Amino acid sequence: SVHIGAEKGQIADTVLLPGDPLRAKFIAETYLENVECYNEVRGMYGFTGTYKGKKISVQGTGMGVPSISIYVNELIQSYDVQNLIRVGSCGAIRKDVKVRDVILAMTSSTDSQMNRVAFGSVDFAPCADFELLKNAYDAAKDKGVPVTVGSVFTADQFYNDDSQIEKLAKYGVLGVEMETTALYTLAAKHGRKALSILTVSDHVLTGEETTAEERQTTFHDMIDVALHSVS
Amino acid sequence: SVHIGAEKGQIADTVLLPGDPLRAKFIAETYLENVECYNEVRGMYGFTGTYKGKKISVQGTGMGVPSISIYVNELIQSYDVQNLIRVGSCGAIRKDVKVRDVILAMTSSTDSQMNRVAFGSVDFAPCADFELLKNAYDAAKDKGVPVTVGSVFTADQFYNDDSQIEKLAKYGVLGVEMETTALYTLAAKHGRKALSILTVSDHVLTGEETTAEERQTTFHDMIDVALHSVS
Amino acid sequence: SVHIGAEKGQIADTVLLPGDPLRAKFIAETYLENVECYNEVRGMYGFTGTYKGKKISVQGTGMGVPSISIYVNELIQSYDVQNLIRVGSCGAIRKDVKVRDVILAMTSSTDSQMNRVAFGSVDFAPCADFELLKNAYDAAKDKGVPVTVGSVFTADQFYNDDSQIEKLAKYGVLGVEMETTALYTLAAKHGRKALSILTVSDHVLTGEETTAEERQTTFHDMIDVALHSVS
Amino acid sequence: SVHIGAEKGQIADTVLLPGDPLRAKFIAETYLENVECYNEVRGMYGFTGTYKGKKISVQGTGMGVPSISIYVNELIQSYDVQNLIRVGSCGAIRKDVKVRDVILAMTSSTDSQMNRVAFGSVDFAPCADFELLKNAYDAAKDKGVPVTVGSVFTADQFYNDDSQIEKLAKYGVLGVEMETTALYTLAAKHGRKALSILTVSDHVLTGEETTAEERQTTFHDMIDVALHSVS
Amino acid sequence: SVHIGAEKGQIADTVLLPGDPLRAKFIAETYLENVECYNEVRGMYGFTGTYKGKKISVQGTGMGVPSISIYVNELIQSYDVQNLIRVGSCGAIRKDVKVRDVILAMTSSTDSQMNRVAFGSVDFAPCADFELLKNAYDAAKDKGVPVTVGSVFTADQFYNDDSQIEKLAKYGVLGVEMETTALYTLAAKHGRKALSILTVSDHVLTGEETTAEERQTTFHDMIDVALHSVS
Amino acid sequence: SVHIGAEKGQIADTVLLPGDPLRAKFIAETYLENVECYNEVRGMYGFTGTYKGKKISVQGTGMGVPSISIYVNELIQSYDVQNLIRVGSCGAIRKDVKVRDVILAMTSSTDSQMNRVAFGSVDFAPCADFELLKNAYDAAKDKGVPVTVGSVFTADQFYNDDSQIEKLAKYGVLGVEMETTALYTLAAKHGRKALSILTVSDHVLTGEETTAEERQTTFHDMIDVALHSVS
Ligand SMILES: Nc1nc2c(ncn2COCCO)c(=O)[nH]1
Ligand SMILES: Nc1nc2c(ncn2COCCO)c(=O)[nH]1
Ligand SMILES: Nc1nc2c(ncn2COCCO)c(=O)[nH]1
Ligand SMILES: Nc1nc2c(ncn2COCCO)c(=O)[nH]1
Ligand SMILES: Nc1nc2c(ncn2COCCO)c(=O)[nH]1
Ligand SMILES: Nc1nc2c(ncn2COCCO)c(=O)[nH]1
Repeated sequence: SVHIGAEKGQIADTVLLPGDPLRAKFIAETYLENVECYNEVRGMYGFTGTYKGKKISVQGTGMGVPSISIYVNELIQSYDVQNLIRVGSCGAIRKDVKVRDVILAMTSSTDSQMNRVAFGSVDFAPCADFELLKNAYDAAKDKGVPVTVGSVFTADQFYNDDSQIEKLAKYGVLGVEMETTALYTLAAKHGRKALSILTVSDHVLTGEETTAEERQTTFHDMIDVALHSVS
Repeated sequence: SVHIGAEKGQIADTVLLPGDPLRAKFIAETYLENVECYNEVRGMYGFTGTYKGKKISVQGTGMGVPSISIYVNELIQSYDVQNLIRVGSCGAIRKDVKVRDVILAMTSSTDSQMNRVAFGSVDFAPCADFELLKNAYDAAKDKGVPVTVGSVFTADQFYNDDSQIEKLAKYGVLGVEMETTALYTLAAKHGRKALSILTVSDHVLTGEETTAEERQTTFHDMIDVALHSVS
Repeated sequence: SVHIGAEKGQIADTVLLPGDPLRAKFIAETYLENVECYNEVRGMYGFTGTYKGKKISVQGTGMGVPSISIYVNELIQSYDVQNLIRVGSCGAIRKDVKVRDVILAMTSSTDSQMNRVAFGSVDFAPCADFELLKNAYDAAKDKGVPVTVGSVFTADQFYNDDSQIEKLAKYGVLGVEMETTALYTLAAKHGRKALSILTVSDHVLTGEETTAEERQTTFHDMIDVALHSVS
Repeated sequence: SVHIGAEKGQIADTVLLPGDPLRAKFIAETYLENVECYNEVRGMYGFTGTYKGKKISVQGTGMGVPSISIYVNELIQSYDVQNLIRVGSCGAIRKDVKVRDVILAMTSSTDSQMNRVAFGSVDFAPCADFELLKNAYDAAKDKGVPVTVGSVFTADQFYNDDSQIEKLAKYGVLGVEMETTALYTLAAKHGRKALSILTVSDHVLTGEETTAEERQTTFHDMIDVALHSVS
Repeated sequence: SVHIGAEKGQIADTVLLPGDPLRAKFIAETYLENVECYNEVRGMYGFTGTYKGKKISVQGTGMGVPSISIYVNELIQSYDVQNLIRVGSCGAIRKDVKVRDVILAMTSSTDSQMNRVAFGSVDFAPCADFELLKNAYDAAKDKGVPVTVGSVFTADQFYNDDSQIEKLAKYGVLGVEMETTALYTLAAKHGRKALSILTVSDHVLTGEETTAEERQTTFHDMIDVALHSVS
Repeated sequence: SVHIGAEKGQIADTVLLPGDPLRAKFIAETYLENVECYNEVRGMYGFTGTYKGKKISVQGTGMGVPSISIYVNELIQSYDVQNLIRVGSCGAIRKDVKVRDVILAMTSSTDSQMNRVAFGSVDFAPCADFELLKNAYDAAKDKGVPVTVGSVFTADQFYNDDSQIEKLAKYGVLGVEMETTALYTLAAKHGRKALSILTVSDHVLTGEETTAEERQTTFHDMIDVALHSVS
């Protein structure tokens, strides 16, 4: 594949997809055994190791629809990946979305043109694979991890002068990140299973930051949910 | 309210929403006790009765985004309805969607302009209330009712010369109906809970019809799931 | 046809199209002789009778582009209907549109995506059949029924938070209803003749309601114009 | 006004609007008495004279929405013009539109973005002033001039590689020209009256040309209808 | 060609394109030797003469995308024209654009739908031919003519109630005219070379007019740059 | 700044912007003296060093409009960067674009919605800063580096099932990459100067790859042009 330097069999059936390739490294080293780095192209690291004797890969995606779309397309088309799970963060856009909440996205809205390019007059609603989502939901509930299931907004512009998050929040949308629409659309288009699990890095409308301790905790809950869900 | 002749308190917290007002009548009379018709305006019947001692209303919506939007807006704004559950049918657009399957829609795509009118450049993905959906899912599973969770397409044109259902099917979409986008968007916009449960009336791409017996069976499973889910 | 339970020959060449199927019943029983109900599917009644020895049908359409599109497509495709005449009401959006005025729509604007779905970058202007319109206009003038000829707006959302009726009014548009664009487009696409005759139920911008007596009078003028026009 | 060198009072209440300023000159000199040229700016001639003792102006518009929009805006805003009548030609796009037919446009479709710029998600249907149209229609009928009333298509591209005229024809549209949408929209926006009367210069789909004699005849019928209509 | 009455060979390889056909006449008579008028159709004059022994044509385009598109398409397709140079004016929309500045447009934004008609979801950025632009730039610099290189906005509406020039100015856009997008797109589509050289007729946001002397001077600089660039 | 860990003064006035942060490292180490890495966040390295005694930074952008938009916004807003120069590659889409050619983009087309989000009905044409472009052009010419000046296409989807590059090529567009629209728009919006210099990595329509030696050579020419241009 053009952007991933792996050899056949080096990538697992199940790939976790953080945005930050240094977080991919952190996840692999902290959570998995017998880790190998199968990719260094562009410094977008990918790794494979085991969790409870089961192979799992962790691949950085970069930020934004166009970057994740590259990695997801290649993982699917060249490495026959079956389960793709984004583990990232988002900016919460409602007060009722708590800093400790782990978010499982059922769907995502977007201002990316990717789906209008394919469908024109149709609004395509991307959809999480329900089996992955329900497993993740059960795993959170079992351990008492606070979890909220709803939708997010996949944004093209981190700094958007024409942001509609205020209106999106009133329509129930939970938070804003930069990947989910692409992940969910591309996995579905190829008959694979996808889910995004997100932590809250801040409230964008109040500007209130989540603390370092808060972030470390929710991140560990996200990774546990991601792995527990698939064991 | 302009289109519903009910008096305050006559409509329950929970409303079932068939498209066909003769099916609303059928549901109420067959499933509920102590039934009263609270609405005859336009012959779009609505009824209220009890199921296991709990009040439940059943309101016809008519067909298409514009018609359901009228009834959903009025139910919410004038009657403080909390849970809105569409019980309808759809045309299946994938072979893997079986005629006996009961569909719980996580989200819906659309060619209605309703959300571009509000959001312009944003593709708004509507979202089922997860609590209703999970309850409905558990109730199906408990009894062994075959159930599939995914997305549908809300169409403006039953006869569409420019239909994209072929492409929609390849993106994983399950079937086509005429209401869900509006229900899910309008409920979310007002902080209420919504879910669409759908049976399969045919396969639109093969033209193959589901039999009368098949339809009667799935319809009863849909109504059981709808009611069991909320008891 | 899927939504109309009639047998061949049961529907006349000329069909009147009220939105409310209880008004279809009222029109048939009050104005026609030798009436039969040819349709009860979904309670969307249709009837056929005679006026001055000439067969005339009256078919409810429901509300909104998607609902009328179903009935108009079936009437045309399955019953070879030649003349389709909407008899309905609208909310006036200009002070110069008087509560007693009967409106003959030359064309309609819309926020429905139905025509962008077919044409994309083209704004399709629907067009009344001039022969029907001129006949209706002559019949009004002959009897002194106040009549105004201009355009309307076909709306998808009865409750629209992003309504542009203020701007539409400044561009000369007379009033807002939920059907005309679909009727005019679908009739033209199949070489049939269509016209919408509308009464005024209120002024939407002043909130001022037309009285019951006012409504009964204009409704009778509309039906006379509709029938006189075609005798 | 920026593009018209006339002094107040030099332009009549009623202006005829050919596209070609040499045709404006021809119309004035051939049909009117006591003619003066009130405009030579850009060689887009305008003239004023009398017909049966009544003042009438004739102003070239140039070709395309942007050019006519300039002249129509200035005529209205700076010269208080009340009646604006386009007298031009179009390419017929249906076989049933005969080379001798004089076309009165009730409305026009377009691929110009002018109305999406103002309305976004709304398809604005422009509308002829019915009083002018009916007068023109009566004047044609009185003398036996063959006349057809329907819609046209206002095109931005005379040479359009993505032309949809084939589909437009199937929807009943009569022919294609380059002005009407702008005329009808701008007149309505300012409470003035507008009408387009068009001859047929060819059939665009068959490439068949109308002869010089044919064109001279229909042009004279158009001008008679235009003037008779307003006497 | 439909709109140009010239015979083969009558039009030069290089055509200057003023909007105003009276300015085409002025340019030819003032700057060229051995001038002949090859076109009088619609009074949109075109002329051919020599400058320093080299053939050069000057053709009026009219105003707006649709009008220039006609002339540019015909010049290219029927007369094998290789270099097309717009010499016109624009309304400056930034204070830093000085009344004496001659503008060479690298590209243009637009509210014309011409390119969305061809490309839909793509924003097509038109592009000047760099060789013409650089030659024009060198010729200005050589003589000390003040020159600014950047983009313009091609507008459909001279009187635009929804004008975005304020925002366009903040994005660096220099001024507004009515032709460039069409010229640059159509020349590129056919492998020919195009450039727009523009003077400043006013500042649209301050309403400040450039004087007659100012306009005569910049116009002469524009024509010198246009001709010097191609000798 | 959120994504860049530098301290004030650590980033130069002039920043080179490769997509690949490992190429940023390579450029800095190979071309500059007294290099320091000022950023390791997300492994998106940035470095500052000197070239001929003048400070120059080199910052990885990642791939796609959303990723570069983050880095460009932060460089401008938080580090007062004045000159931003993308040094990257593109897939050539015309045969006349030679593998050795260094491309200077005057403008870029896109299927990103970023500008429709800001402008709606306007097609915004981004524009290179001419001074940077001309300097780069002169520096190439001086040394005999083959150089082509024209436009590119900024794509959201590296794997695009609905790619229009065939049509884009016929309109003169040179090649496809994933950054330029964002760079040019965001720099202009903030009064800074931007340019994209691109090498050719392949011909996308012929699938023909450029060799390793070819790529190493053109890359060195690009970097020389980038640096020579600004000394
Ligand atoms: N677009 C956007 N994404 C955010 C914000 N806060 C956190 N994220 C999610 O990180 C980007 C995912 O790579 C924000 O304000 N805007
Ligand atoms: N649009 C559409 N809806 C369908 C079809 N089959 C079943 N439904 C769902 O019924 C309409 C919901 O009121 C079909 O072919 N098209
Ligand atoms: N959309 C809309 N339609 C109206 C209004 N008032 C009357 N009508 C017309 O009735 C709907 C046609 O079925 C209004 O305020 N909005
Ligand atoms: N766009 C277009 N207009 C035409 C055609 N034939 C005649 N007209 C009308 O003339 C243009 C009005 O100024 C054609 O083929 N296309
Ligand atoms: N659209 C527009 N064009 C202008 C303005 N001022 C000068 N021009 C350029 O003249 C039109 C080109 O034929 C203005 O305010 N608006
Ligand atoms: N979108 C796209 N970009 C390309 C291609 N080839 C090279 N590039 C440019 O690299 C992406 C810039 O980060 C291609 O086929 N498609």
